Amino acid sequence: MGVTKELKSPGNGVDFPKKGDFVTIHYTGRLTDGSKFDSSVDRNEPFQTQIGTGRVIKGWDEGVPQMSLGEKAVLTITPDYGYGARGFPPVIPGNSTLIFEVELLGINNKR
Ligand SMILES: C=CC[C@@H]1/C=C(\C)C[C@H](C)C[C@H](OC)[C@H]2O[C@@](O)(C(=O)C(=O)N3CCCC[C@H]3C(=O)O[C@H](/C(C)=C/[C@@H]3CC[C@@H](O)[C@H](OC)C3)[C@H](C)[C@@H](O)C/C1=N/NC(C)=O)[C@H](C)C[C@@H]2OC
Repeated sequence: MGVTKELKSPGNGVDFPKKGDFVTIHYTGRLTDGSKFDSSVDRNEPFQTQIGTGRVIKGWDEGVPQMSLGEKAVLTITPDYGYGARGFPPVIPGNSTLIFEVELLGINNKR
């Protein structure tokens, strides 16, 4: 529904994030017009977040637990599961579909 996932490279197929876990992710975020609005890869800084607890947009909270540890995937996120009608000024317009390349590098202490 609000997020769908295309697998690019498989993870270990065994370890999946659960609600409340902390995950480490490398990502690149783009608009559908091609604009890159952010990239942890470009700043060489893996991004850590608790998953499933609303600290990140819903598309991440729902999509990331579907990935196995080590997986590279692309999340396509509808506005309802992203920043909605307001967007995120100044970088994400209202009603933006978001495209995230995501690599699941760690779950809690597992790498
Ligand atoms: C003072 C606070 C700053 C504080 C910033 C940091 C700790 C730095 C951290 C690395 C954020 C990134 O800095 C390079 C940027 O990430 C993006 O570039 C990105 O790629 C992007 O979309 N994301 C980053 C990677 C994961 C997916 C997604 C995300 O969910 O991000 C969290 C966020 C903005 C949550 C909103 C929470 C509000 C609520 O209304 C909304 O519901 C709809 C959701 C974000 C991790 C938040 O938890 C922490 C912060 N937030 N600023 C807030 C809350 O205003 C977005 C577009 C903008 C972010 O810089 C402003």
